[PDB]
Amino acid sequence: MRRYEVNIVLNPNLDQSQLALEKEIIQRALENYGARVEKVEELGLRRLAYPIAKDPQGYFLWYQVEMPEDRVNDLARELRIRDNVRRVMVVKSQEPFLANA
Amino acid sequence: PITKEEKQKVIQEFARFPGDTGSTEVQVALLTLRINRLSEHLKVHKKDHHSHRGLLMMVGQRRRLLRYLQREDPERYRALIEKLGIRG
Amino acid sequence: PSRKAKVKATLGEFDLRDYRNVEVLKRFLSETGKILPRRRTGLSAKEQRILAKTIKRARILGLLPFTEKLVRK
Amino acid sequence: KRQVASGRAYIHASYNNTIVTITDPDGNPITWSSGGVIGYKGSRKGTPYAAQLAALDAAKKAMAYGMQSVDVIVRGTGAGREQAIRALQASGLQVKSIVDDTPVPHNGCRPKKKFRKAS
RNA sequence: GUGGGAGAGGGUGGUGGAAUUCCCGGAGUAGCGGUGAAAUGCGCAGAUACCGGGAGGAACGCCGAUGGCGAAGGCAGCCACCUGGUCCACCCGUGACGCUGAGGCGCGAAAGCGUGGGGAGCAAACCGGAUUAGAUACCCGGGUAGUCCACGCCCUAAACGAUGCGCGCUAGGUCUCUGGGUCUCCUGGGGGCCGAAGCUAACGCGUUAAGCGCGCCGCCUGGGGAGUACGGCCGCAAGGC
Ligand SMILES: [K+]
Ligand SMILES: [K+]
Ligand SMILES: [K+]
Ligand SMILES: [K+]
Ligand SMILES: [K+]
Ligand SMILES: [K+]
Ligand SMILES: [K+]
Ligand SMILES: [K+]
Ligand SMILES: [K+]
Ligand SMILES: [K+]
Ligand SMILES: [K+]
Ligand SMILES: [K+]
Ligand SMILES: [Mg+2]
Ligand SMILES: [Mg+2]
Ligand SMILES: [Mg+2]
Ligand SMILES: [Mg+2]
Ligand SMILES: [Mg+2]
Ligand SMILES: [Mg+2]
Ligand SMILES: [Mg+2]
Ligand SMILES: [Mg+2]
Ligand SMILES: [Mg+2]
Ligand SMILES: [Mg+2]
Ligand SMILES: [Mg+2]
Ligand SMILES: [Mg+2]
Ligand SMILES: [Mg+2]
Ligand SMILES: [Mg+2]
Ligand SMILES: [Mg+2]
Ligand SMILES: [Mg+2]
Ligand SMILES: [Mg+2]
Ligand SMILES: [Mg+2]
Ligand SMILES: [Mg+2]
Ligand SMILES: [Mg+2]
Ligand SMILES: [Mg+2]
Ligand SMILES: [Mg+2]
Ligand SMILES: [Mg+2]
Ligand SMILES: [Mg+2]
Ligand SMILES: [Mg+2]
Ligand SMILES: [Mg+2]
Ligand SMILES: [Mg+2]
Ligand SMILES: [Mg+2]
Ligand SMILES: [Mg+2]
Ligand SMILES: [Mg+2]
Ligand SMILES: [Mg+2]
Ligand SMILES: [Mg+2]
Ligand SMILES: [Mg+2]
Ligand SMILES: [Mg+2]
Ligand SMILES: [Mg+2]
Ligand SMILES: [Mg+2]
Repeated sequence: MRRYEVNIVLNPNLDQSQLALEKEIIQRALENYGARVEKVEELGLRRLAYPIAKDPQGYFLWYQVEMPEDRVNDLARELRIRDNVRRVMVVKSQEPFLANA
Repeated sequence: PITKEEKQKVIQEFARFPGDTGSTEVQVALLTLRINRLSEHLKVHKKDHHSHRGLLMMVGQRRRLLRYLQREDPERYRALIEKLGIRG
Repeated sequence: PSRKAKVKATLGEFDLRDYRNVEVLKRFLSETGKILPRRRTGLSAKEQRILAKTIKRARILGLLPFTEKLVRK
Repeated sequence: KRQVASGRAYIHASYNNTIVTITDPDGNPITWSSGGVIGYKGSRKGTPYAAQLAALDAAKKAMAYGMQSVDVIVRGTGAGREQAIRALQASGLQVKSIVDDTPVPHNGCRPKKKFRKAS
């Protein structure tokens, strides 16, 4: 067990319904592997710095889950299967390194 | 890797007495743990030569200690080998 | 000579490890989406190092740019 | 004939020639010129003068389509790169803004033996 | 042992953006390219310049350092997993268990070799254009092996600090990376510069010694012939010792 951060950027053109199905599959997978959502920050959509998948925006998802290391790579590989899932960035959580504080 | 508990387990399982952390036996045990864990790693990544340098060093560090033990208490020696299941 | 104000001084407390605060990270990139030098970021080697890491993360997410077009001239 | 009145002016400078391509607001070329498009044939094409003419030539060819103002995009570091700018400014066409956008890799292909060394 | 730390140390998988090339579409027209000057070359079967889409390979801009890591070779996008070394604090445990290391074994840049794959860019050879007294060259247009991946070989080098490893001892100053502390500064590990004593043929070295000492290994003994011949060992070969 280790604490990670599953970042996910989704298709900025999903209707309240579409957003939901994809967003659940995310929930579905997280379980099948051994994740445990401690918190989420559906920041929603923002203007990308460069066009990703031909769009100037992306719908952002965040999670401070905890799971079994030997699966992190496998799970991430899974989330990516979806076509509305255009980004999967998983990161080992870290102690905030302040500065100029 | 090797977690505190795992580590702590073997230590206890080998301390010559409560509190014994750095005895020849404890060391050889601990070393054997690493050597083995590492040995398995190499069976997989046969190309990780650098790590293999380390393996080589431990195997040697172990020989050194065991050699010492066997010259000081040939008994605890046979005992430790038996437990750890070393030698040939 | 790398004059003017340093990016660190011109700012408050922040988490150099937070690869999502575009508002603050965005400050360490030049006019072009390039990562600013210590001379300019006013950071310590150790800090500067951590920055580069998070910035690179922000870029891959799309939050920050990899490069921008030079304006004026 | 097509009337555009506003578009882009791409200046492709290099140490061997200057070459201006004027396009619509979508990048589609309307007209273009270069050191060779004018008299110059040898090394006189990389001359800043060549640039000037070549640039001016394009500006006129553009005026014809009603072109009145344009955004400049500069690529390359040849001589007369700054001359093509200067030229366009004094070309009737209103220069809305300059912008250098020379491509640079983040290190992809081994350069020709002629372009090798760093630090 | 316990608690902390920095790192391009290694291996595996995945992944991101820039650029080159090719292909598709648009728009567009007479050149582009290249040089000291040119020409070969490419372009009206429409190139160059410009915009949009796609495929593919290789390398990672800024950060970036005078920086860091590694025993050496060497190591640089980002993420995860597997894994080596190492520094510091606490003085907790063993109780000289240490140092060196012929032979052996392993690692070992590039080029090269085998089998299979890949192949964008670059490019021995080679095909051409120039230059020249000539030009089996430098400059220019092309281009095969190769450069990349897997597995197995090869074992070399200005494999360099041209400085074997370990330990103790002998002023300081200054910049720096990384850690601890009562945090001007003190203390430890690493990276530089200048310098006490001393050393050195000199240049220079100078707590990162080339100083003062002890331990162990390797090596030298004028130049050419020659890293050749012979023999042995190794390698598929090239060839290595
Ligand atoms: K021609
Ligand atoms: K360095
Ligand atoms: K480690
Ligand atoms: K071949
Ligand atoms: K290689
Ligand atoms: K080999
Ligand atoms: K400190
Ligand atoms: K002297
Ligand atoms: K000198
Ligand atoms: K022989
Ligand atoms: K043979
Ligand atoms: K050989
Ligand atoms: Mg020319
Ligand atoms: Mg520790
Ligand atoms: Mg590394
Ligand atoms: Mg591309
Ligand atoms: Mg076309
Ligand atoms: Mg022709
Ligand atoms: Mg025709
Ligand atoms: Mg054709
Ligand atoms: Mg082209
Ligand atoms: Mg294109
Ligand atoms: Mg291809
Ligand atoms: Mg070193
Ligand atoms: Mg480790
Ligand atoms: Mg004690
Ligand atoms: Mg005692
Ligand atoms: Mg030894
Ligand atoms: Mg080799
Ligand atoms: Mg090679
Ligand atoms: Mg081969
Ligand atoms: Mg082949
Ligand atoms: Mg070529
Ligand atoms: Mg001739
Ligand atoms: Mg050539
Ligand atoms: Mg050297
Ligand atoms: Mg010093
Ligand atoms: Mg020091
Ligand atoms: Mg220091
Ligand atoms: Mg250094
Ligand atoms: Mg003196
Ligand atoms: Mg000195
Ligand atoms: Mg000494
Ligand atoms: Mg010899
Ligand atoms: Mg002789
Ligand atoms: Mg003689
Ligand atoms: Mg000789
Ligand atoms: Mg030889």
